[PDB]
Amino acid sequence: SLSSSALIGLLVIAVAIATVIVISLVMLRKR
Repeated sequence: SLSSSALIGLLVIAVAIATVIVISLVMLRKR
């Protein structure tokens, strides 16, 4: 019942987007 180690590749993306949030504001400065 949903037991694939591949889930690691999906989790890394979640956090990969978080770091983009803090940078999102920096974009408004160069926009």
